[PDB]
Amino acid sequence: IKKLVLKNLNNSNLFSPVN
Amino acid sequence: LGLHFYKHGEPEEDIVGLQAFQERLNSYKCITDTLQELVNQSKAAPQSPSVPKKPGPPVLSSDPNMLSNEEAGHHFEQMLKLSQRSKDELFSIALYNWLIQVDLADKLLQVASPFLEPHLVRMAKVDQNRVRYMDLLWRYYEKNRSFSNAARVLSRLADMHSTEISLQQRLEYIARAILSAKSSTAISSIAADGEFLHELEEKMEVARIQLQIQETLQRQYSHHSSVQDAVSQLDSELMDITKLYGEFADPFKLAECKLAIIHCAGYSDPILVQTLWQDIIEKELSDSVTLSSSDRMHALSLKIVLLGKIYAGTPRFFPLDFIVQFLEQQVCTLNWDVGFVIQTMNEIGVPLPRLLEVYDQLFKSRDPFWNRMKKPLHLLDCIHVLLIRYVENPSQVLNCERRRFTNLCLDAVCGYLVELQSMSSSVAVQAITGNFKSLQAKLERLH
Amino acid sequence: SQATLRTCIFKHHLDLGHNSQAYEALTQIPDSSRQLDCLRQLVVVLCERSQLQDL
Amino acid sequence: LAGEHQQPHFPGLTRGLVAVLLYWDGKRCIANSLKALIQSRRGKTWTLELSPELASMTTRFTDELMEQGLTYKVLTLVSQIDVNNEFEKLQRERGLGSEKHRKEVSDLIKECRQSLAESLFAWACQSPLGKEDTLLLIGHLERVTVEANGSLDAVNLALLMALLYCFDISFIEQSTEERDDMIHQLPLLTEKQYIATIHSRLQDSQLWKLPGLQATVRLAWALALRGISQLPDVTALAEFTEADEAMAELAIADNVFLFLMESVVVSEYFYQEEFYIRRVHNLITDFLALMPMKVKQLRNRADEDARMIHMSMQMGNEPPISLRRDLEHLMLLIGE
Repeated sequence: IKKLVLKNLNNSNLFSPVN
Repeated sequence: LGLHFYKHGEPEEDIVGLQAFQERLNSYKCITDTLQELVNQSKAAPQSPSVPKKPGPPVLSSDPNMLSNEEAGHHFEQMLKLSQRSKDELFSIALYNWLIQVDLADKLLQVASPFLEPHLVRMAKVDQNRVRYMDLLWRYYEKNRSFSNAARVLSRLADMHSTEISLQQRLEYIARAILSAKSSTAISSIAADGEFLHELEEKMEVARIQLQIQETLQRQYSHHSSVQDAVSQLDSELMDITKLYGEFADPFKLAECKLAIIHCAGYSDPILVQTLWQDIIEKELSDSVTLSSSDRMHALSLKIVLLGKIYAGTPRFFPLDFIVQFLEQQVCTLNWDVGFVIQTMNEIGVPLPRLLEVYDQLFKSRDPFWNRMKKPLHLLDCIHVLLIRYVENPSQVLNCERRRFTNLCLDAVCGYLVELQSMSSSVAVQAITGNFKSLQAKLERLH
Repeated sequence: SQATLRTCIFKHHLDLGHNSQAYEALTQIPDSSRQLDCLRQLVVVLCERSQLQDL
Repeated sequence: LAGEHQQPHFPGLTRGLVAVLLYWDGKRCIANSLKALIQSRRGKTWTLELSPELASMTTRFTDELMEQGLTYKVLTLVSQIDVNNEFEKLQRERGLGSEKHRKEVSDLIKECRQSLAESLFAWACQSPLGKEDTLLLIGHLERVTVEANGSLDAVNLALLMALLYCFDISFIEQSTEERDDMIHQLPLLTEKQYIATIHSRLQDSQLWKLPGLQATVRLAWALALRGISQLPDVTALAEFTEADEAMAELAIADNVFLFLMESVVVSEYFYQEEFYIRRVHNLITDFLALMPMKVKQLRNRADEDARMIHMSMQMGNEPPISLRRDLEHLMLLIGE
């Protein structure tokens, strides 16, 4: 899709293992 | 019965059609496994001669019944060109499956048989490797010149499923869908194959941004675990710009990708667009600092010529007048060529009359920058190179507009000669007064 | 500075159509070169507005 | 079954004799369709007022036939199809009916040869033939022979005129506003290899079966080089244009003006095509305009051979058989 949405309030941490 | 069974659905109730289908396949097996024998013999590595464990002549340590790679390849091609004389449609299907199972894919794409399109149009709904049959089906439609069908199957590798070998294969499919849709519209100007063509060329730049992210995780972060998670997610779909920012380019903090992502997707125009073109220019100026001015000119030209060939079609996203002022303020600082910004805008394809309207108004601003940098003449040297480039290639203006433009160029050259002849008469003001009168004395013949 | 300023005053009066204000701003020019070159705006702008009585 | 259904339209024939007509009319329908799909291209010599979409569809579709080696196929069919060989096949198996049926089959076979040769003419007028196609067309014309009257047939006349239009440049003296996009559409200006191979094959000391046909092609090439040497930037081809008076002297030496009169202009088909008349008009007016020193050399010679004939007749001797009538032939050619 060519519409951006910022949503910093909920991100996966991409400097961590998964739970 | 084995061909009836196949044509209705391969159904579990028809044990008799299933038995006939099996006993046809059992009979075809003596063909497949003999073609397999000849392909395994011709795919075999040639044996390096074992050092003779007694002195003498070389012993031919092969059975005289053995075939060479050339004989096995000849007999394979000759036996394939016996099988290709069959009438049997279920044998044709078995031979198609075997040609896929031995990766003889272009030799499947050498069987000019009416059973092949219906077979791929079964398998692309039924095998879990559904992808390989849409791949063979667009390659079949392209090779048979049905480019409108090839485009509408390459769509059905972006829009419907894939598996592939890396995200760089998606960029073959998109570039070849673009080629198929440009081939379709050049053959028949149906709006839908030119409407889907813009959707493909937008998908192409989102997929380039997805690759700039995926490789940059490999090039910067590949000693962390969830780069494997993220690179394989960036391999498995074609992502929207919300994912590519919020899930990938922000958590990995890829400013290089954040910048590219927000260069496209429906955002607020002048102020933010102008910042992104400064960030793109000052990054390619930063990271090229190791190279000479000629090479850095060429790198920044290639960047702004590439991105300009996208966004100059949509002038909200390409603020020409600001990009020209900022590139000339950089040339004026870095001591690059006066022909540079004129070359870059000409090689984008910016209309030369509108390109003159920019330098004309930038000069008439009388901006304190050119004065501060001790080059208060610079934009007149730009206007001279721009107008000499027009004069000695007049094809750069349309054959109707050119007589409106030779007025405007003489009117403006007279203006710049009034300005120059008010200045303190230094050797530069004398030389540029000579250059503009030499330009006048060519424009006076262009009319 | 009198030659550059009066060339500007001539030009922008002529651009607006303040043609008599432009014409005295042109005759007040002390630089003889600009007094020929400003006429080469004036005669064109009067012809190509059909202002032929002014001309 | 088509010959059985069409049998009532051919009263007194059998479905087999009608099937022989339908086979050659089926070929004729392809050849006339090909000719019309070429005549409806965009190009340099006429415009059938066709819509810009139709005229780009026909152009593209027929480019996609030229990529497939169209010229080679056409010249192969025009040299394999002969009325005598096909009449022998049909006569053995009794596929020749009445005098009308023999006329119908004789003419359907000629329409097949003719619309095939005219397909290369209609191509060459609108867009010149490629390097190897032009060498194939030369490689056919090398092998031609005249009819029992001294003329070319309509088929090798059309193939000569196709080669003469591949060597037309005269429109560059006439158009001023489309001129540069018409210049990019010339292998004569863009391909230094096109000139290098064609010039060599015409400079060859190999006599063709018809030396006057070779002479006609040598004259057209000499005048093409003489147009090219008056275009401003063409410094890259000077090593071929310095041969212009030499290729013209060879064409005059091979009796070009006599062959243009007796083998070309005398053919009843030369006066059935406006674009043949226009091209032979240019081939003479461009010789008179672009080579006026050759025209003067021809006069000085004719004024000397006239003195030789006057002196032989005053001595009571016959005029020497080895005198060169080059100007008498040119003036009779203009007259005819």
